[PDB]
Amino acid sequence: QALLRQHPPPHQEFFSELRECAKAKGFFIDTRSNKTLADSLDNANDPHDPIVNRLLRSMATQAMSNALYFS
RNA sequence: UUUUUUUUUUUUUUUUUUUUUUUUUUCUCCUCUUUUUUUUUUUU
Repeated sequence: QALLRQHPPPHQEFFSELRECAKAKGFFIDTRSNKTLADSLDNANDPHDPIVNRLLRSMATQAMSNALYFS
């Protein structure tokens, strides 16, 4: 008896086009764990432009799952 | 030196009654365009 808040893991398909565009300018990423997701993200820092990080994490933020309550 | 007479303002009053807002039409009718539908997160 309580009420908790979950984020069940995502699946590859919202990542597919993401990976595509990562596979368009340089960056190699992989999808096996939120640890290595976040790591292989935060390193990629395109030198001659600022928008890249914002934009990439924002399409990443169009990918993922939901947060809903349960007893 | 000029007398006498020719009516006037309809009579009547001591009758019972058990309803009720309104009121009566007008037909079927092509909604145009990046999408699956996004979604955690924190500061109110």
